[PDB]
Amino acid sequence: GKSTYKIPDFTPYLKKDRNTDANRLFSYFMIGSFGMLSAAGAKATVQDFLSNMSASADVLA
Amino acid sequence: VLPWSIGVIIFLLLIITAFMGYVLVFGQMSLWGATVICNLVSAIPWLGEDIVHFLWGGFSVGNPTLQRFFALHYLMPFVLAVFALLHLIALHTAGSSNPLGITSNVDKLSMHPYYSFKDLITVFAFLLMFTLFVFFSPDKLGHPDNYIPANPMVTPASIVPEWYLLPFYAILRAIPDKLGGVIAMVAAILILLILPIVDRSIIRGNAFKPISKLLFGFFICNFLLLGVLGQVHIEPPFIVLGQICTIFYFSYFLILLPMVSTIENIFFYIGSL
Amino acid sequence: FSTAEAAGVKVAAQDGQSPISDLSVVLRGGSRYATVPGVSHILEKFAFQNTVPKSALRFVRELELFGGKLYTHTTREHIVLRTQFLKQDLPYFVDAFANVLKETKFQQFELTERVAPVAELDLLKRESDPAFTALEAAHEVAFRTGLGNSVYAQGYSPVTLEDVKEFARQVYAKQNVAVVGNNVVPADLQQLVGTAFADLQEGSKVTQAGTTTLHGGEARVRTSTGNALTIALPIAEPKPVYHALASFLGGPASMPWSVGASPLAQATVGTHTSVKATYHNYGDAGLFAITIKGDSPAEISQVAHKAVQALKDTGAEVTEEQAARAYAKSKFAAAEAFENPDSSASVIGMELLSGVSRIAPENVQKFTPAELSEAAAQLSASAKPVVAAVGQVHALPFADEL
Amino acid sequence: VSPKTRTSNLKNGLTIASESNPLVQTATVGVWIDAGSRNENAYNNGTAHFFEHLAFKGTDKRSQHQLELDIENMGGHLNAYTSRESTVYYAKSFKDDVPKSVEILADILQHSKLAESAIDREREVITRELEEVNKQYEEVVFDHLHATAFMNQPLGRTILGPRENIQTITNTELRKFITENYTADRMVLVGAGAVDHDALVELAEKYFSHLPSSQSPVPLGTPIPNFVGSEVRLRDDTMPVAHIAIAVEGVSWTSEDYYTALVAQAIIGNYDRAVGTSRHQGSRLSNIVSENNLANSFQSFSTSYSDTGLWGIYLTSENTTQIDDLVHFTLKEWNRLSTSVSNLQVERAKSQLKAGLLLSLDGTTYVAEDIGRQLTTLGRRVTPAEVEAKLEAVTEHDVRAWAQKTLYDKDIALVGLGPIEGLYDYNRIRNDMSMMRW
Amino acid sequence: ASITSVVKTSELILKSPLLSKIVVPLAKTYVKFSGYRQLGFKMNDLIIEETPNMQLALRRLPPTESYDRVYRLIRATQFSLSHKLATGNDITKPEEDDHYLIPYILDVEAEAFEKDALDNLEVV
Amino acid sequence: ASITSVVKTSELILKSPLLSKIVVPLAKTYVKFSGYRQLGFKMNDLIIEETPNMQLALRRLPPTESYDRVYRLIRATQFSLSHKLATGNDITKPEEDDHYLIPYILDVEAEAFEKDALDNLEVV
Amino acid sequence: MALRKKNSLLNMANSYVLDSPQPSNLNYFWNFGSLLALCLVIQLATGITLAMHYT
Ligand code: HEM
Ligand code: HEM
Ligand SMILES: CCCCCCCCCCCCO[C@@H]1O[C@H](CO)[C@@H](O[C@H]2O[C@H](CO)[C@@H](O)[C@H](O)[C@H]2O)[C@H](O)[C@H]1O
Ligand SMILES: CCCCCCCCCCCCO[C@@H]1O[C@H](CO)[C@@H](O[C@H]2O[C@H](CO)[C@@H](O)[C@H](O)[C@H]2O)[C@H](O)[C@H]1O
Repeated sequence: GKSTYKIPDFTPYLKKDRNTDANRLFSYFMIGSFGMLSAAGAKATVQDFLSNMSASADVLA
Repeated sequence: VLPWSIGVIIFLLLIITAFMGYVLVFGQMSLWGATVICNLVSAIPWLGEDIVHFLWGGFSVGNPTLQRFFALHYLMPFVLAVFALLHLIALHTAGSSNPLGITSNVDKLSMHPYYSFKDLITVFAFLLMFTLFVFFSPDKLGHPDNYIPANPMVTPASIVPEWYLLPFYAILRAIPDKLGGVIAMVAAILILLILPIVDRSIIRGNAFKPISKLLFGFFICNFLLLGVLGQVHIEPPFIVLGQICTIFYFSYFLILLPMVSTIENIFFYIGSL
Repeated sequence: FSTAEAAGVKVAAQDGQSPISDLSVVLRGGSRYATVPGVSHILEKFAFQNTVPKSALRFVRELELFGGKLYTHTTREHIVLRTQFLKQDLPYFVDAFANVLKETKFQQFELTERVAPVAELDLLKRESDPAFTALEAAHEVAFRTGLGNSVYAQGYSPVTLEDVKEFARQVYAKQNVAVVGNNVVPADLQQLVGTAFADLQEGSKVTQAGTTTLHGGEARVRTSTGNALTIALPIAEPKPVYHALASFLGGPASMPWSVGASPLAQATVGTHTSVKATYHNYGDAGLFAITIKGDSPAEISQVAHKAVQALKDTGAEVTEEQAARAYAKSKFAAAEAFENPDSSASVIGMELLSGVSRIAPENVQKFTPAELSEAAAQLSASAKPVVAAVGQVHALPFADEL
Repeated sequence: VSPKTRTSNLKNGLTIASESNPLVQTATVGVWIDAGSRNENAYNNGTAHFFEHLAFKGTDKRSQHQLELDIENMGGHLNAYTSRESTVYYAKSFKDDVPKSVEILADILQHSKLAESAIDREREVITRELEEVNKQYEEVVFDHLHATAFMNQPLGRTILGPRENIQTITNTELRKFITENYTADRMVLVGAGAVDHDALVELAEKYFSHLPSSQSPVPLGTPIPNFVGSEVRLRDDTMPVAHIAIAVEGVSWTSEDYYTALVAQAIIGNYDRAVGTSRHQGSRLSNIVSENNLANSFQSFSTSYSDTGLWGIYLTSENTTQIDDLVHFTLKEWNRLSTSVSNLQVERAKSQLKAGLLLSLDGTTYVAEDIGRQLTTLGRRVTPAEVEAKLEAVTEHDVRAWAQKTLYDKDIALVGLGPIEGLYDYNRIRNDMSMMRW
Repeated sequence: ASITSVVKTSELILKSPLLSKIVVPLAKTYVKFSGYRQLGFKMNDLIIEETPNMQLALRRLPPTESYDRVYRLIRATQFSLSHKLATGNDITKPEEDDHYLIPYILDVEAEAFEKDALDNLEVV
Repeated sequence: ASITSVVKTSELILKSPLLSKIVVPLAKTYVKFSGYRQLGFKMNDLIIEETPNMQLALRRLPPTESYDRVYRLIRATQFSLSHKLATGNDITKPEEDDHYLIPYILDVEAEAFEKDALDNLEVV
Repeated sequence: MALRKKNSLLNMANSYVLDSPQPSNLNYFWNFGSLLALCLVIQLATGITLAMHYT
């Protein structure tokens, strides 16, 4: 309301175990999973898509 | 350094663009040029043959290759325009250099109207040369064999690239190894990227450097001779001459320019004391 | 401090039981000797620039390896260059001072890019305090030249490389240099100075251009950054009693959250103002000053009246209690000044360079109430009062009002 | 080699510690107390600082005026300061004025009046202090830094306390505070300069013998802080200089990493454009900052408490469009403590610190402050030989291991004051706590 | 290459009697054929300036030397665009071809190189 | 449309008894349904400011009014991104919805429009 | 200065995709711009590929 040294209430959001390795590791697991599926999705996409340039079925026949 | 380095890529894109466009005619030189140039990729170790079949879309140059070259030939000029714009934006930080090699920050002119009107002179000179070829001698720079339809059976007497690729072809022939020759040929273009390092001069450019000017003259004439040797038959004595010219080409970057530029530095300093 | 001589240079050292040594070169090159205004400040800032044996860069990088520190300041009397290091690294520091005095390359780019900008930041930081400005202005009015020269380099009068090089030619000479070593073995310092400063010019004693003349007057420095007022009284015969009188009149509190029991401290009650009486002995003249700063020009004016009254009241009668309080506060001030390395160096520097024997804190004279009141009486009845006002000068007092 | 610190105890458990210097003529005696604002709760926050004001407002014998006079007659001065974990009350005097000064200190600590009239008078003075700290930007920045790093915890509270408490602090709660906290087992009587130890112990037996002992005497410097990665922005476009502090949770006094954190701090070091030598310093950050004019100054710090600490940097800059670069380059120098530091930087910082820790003690007040701090945080004065050995034990592997667990990819507490529009949001600052190339 | 390099190598040659006997006459002819004097330049006007070190050295030139350099560059640019050569007093005579900039760049580089060395010091 | 236009037309309506009787109640409900008060805005905070005239009017606001406007905009932006509404004292009460900016913009526009007129004067 | 700001080419990308200052309250309807860029990229990739096989 007036004093700027009285931090507003963040208790509804604060985690108690915020400084722990487990805490960070969980968020990096989510980031990592997302990076993993993006890598696997990119690989699948690139491989299937670029295969159009390999000899078509009529040519292989 | 940055506009120059992007420039080297522009030059590679222009080569690829022109090579693919030449295939599109599907005359004898189109087919056989595509065959021999695309087979250089077979030299890539382990995967080379697989890559060639992938590029061709089959087991030899044929319809799949021609249709993909059309699509890429249409695309590549747009990529080239983007890189041409990039090298100008990179240049804009320093501005154009000038023939004296000094700063021009002391004395600038607006691009328009001065260089607009000076560009018109060379535009009209260019259009005169264009007119003489296009209207009076339209086939002077071409190969008659490209007016024969592609025939995979008959091999033309001599399979050569278009004239502007001939120096790189001479460099490739000079190395006996297939992979060696491909590397040398690519290195001949990529070595332009080291000029910023091997030029040790404290002065920009050759206007005031008599020895550098002589060396540059020999370098340029050697590059023209390599061009000529690219279209001779593989016969004596052109085989050895091609090897000597190739050594000269590379030694300009690796030995002569570093040495001459070092010595000229010392001559400027001692000579003006 | 055992005073001796090593190769024509006066060396004073006092051994101690600490891992920390302070070595100071004191130069007779303060602002009263300044050839052109501000040159002594510029020369001070040009210490530890590029020398011929060692660049400024190399010096700083090596000083960091010894964990040494460097302190320089300019007074009206001296330039002081002090280094603080571990005892064992003494030879390095002696040699560094030798390089500065013998072989400083005074290069124009150092002056433009390094020395003058730092000198300008130095002054701007000092002037943030309006009381500093007021006391500087008061010396300028009181003495005009010599002691009245500015200590610091100012923008209105630029110092050139030729100015600084000429001044250094005079100052950096055996006749103007004293070495003071705190917690330095005296025999070891003499041996090192004797080898390092042997090839320093002999030169001649730097002198004040002209005799010290006293003047009264007013200075009205209009700023927008705080308010202050100095009431100075130039002294033609500097006497040690004025130290006792300065400490008696006092001004600062001896206790947190208090006003204090000193007459000048009691003059500030009901105001957010501070006061400090100071006495400056310069050998041949002196200045007794009372400086008052505050945020309100009205309050400063109010205190200024009470301050001059306090001085008059003192001239009337001092009690025995008050005279003893003056002796105690003055002995203490003497002791802490001889402890503080900055002031210590200049004290022995004055003894060595002039011949003014130091007064040990234990030998500080006790002044009777008669002697104190007599000293205050002379000041209240001065023919040449100086008043420097800083800030909202239209609202600050004038000399004739006081 | 400095004289030995002598240490004695009384029966109540008051420690007396002294370091004599026969070369000086002044002496600093005082009382270091292992107590401060952190010992208050939320309701009496501000009490410790309030008491400091009243300690000089009169005792059962000497009135306010008599107190003033007695000290004036001594010749020296008295000084006091209250911090989060420590309170100090000392007296600088002449050699032979030491018995007077011990007597006055003993009086103001044990026998202070705390008269309702004086409580009421100071209650306005302290209320005015709330609106004038506002000017001391470094203190504003550090107080917000503690408030956010230790959000809703005792270390997070200010020393002055809230306006609300200032209006409601009674003589009862003042008396309660000093009775609970100012006990003999928490106090050290320190003398430095021209003091005799045996004389000081006698003066302690005369004046501090009727001090209460605490019921459960823990050792000196005995304490759980849960650091919050967070930011406070106090944007003020009218200020010309930005003040920024960035910190991570650091080390306590008795951490095994205490010296490692000091060495790491020395690798970054300090910088000030106003000092002539600063453009030539070896620190990489110093070189970046000075070459590019990114800052007026920066100061690395490693603040310790009994059970936690803050390690970080305080920056000031007028370069308001390149604050981003200043913060970027600072945090990339911290990254290098994890990824790149070798024996080159570590041995250079050790050299600089071996001297620095000794150089700091250059007067009797500094010596007394060193004896008092060390006795109330560690329980003993650590000899320079032990300190030289602990510094020598720091290797480059220790620094890298410490930075990888303390700095690398960790949350920061960040405070910006002034024209800080160019300071990016929390994520972009915190993303510089790691390097994607590593 | 750095000016420092060029100056040091030149000094090695100028020391050696044999070397100087063969190199100095060559260097003088080189300078004559170079032809920069025919545009009214001094040798140091040609040194590449788009470098931090060179920008710093140029900022340290005395104002007079700096104003004269600006005029020589403008004058040479005007000869270049006109395809003319200097005549008369505009031609730089050998005695006017002074190394006005070399001492400044050598000082800038001395510091730059010492900084690099000292950034790699190892406490022994 | 110009603020001047809006203000003049509004004054014509407020004059006419009949018109005000039917328009004022509509305008009050409009403002209630508009819902800008529920983000703690005052009406004038919504006026487009990216014009020379409005930039000039904003520069003429008294410092306190200007600081308070900045806070209302920041606070409203935080409600918008959070998908929350103001509660309690953050809601603008009808008595707080003052036309703090209208007098400034009307003065700026008065001059701008007089300048346009006078640029087209014809000496008779 | 950071390379992304100092280098003119990097700085152009930087100005549009990285340091570009955005309002803090754009809602999901501000996402169609990047979806349109995605459609344009898919159409270029698939279209150029179809051109390699189309007559
Ligand atoms: C499509 C091809 C290209 C176009 C349209 C193009 C266009 C231009 C233009 C308009 C300029 C500025 C004016 C001028 O100096 O002529 C320029 C400068 C430059 N270009 Fe190119 N260019 C192209 C290819 C290249 C290539 C292949 C290189 C290098 C291998 C290159 C390197 C440069 C350099 C270094 C400059 C700066 C020269 C200077 O002013 O000193 N460009 N280019
Ligand atoms: C904005 C980008 C584009 C849009 C909206 C677009 C739209 C379309 C549409 C509607 C068709 C008819 C598709 C069908 O029903 O079969 C089509 C066909 C085609 N487009 Fe595009 N196109 C785009 C870009 C391109 C590009 C860049 C190419 C490059 C050549 C291209 C090549 C083709 C080809 C070859 C076909 C015919 C084969 C087919 O029908 O699939 N398109 N396009
Ligand atoms: C920089 C990127 C590196 C180079 C990229 C590689 C380009 C092309 C390589 C692989 C493309 C062909 O590789 C081939 O892919 C197709 C899927 O696409 C796979 O085929 C598999 O799935 C397809 C449909 O998804 C089925 O019809 C098939 O019966 C099954 O075997 C083959 O198992 C794999 O051998
Ligand atoms: C969207 C894909 C990413 C590629 C980037 C898009 C290409 C378009 C870029 C070229 C257009 C010129 O873009 C222009 O660049 C400069 C600097 O780069 C920007 O300039 C902006 O950023 C720089 C620093 O980041 C500041 O000096 C400047 O004050 C600010 O206005 C302009 O606001 C932008 O309009």
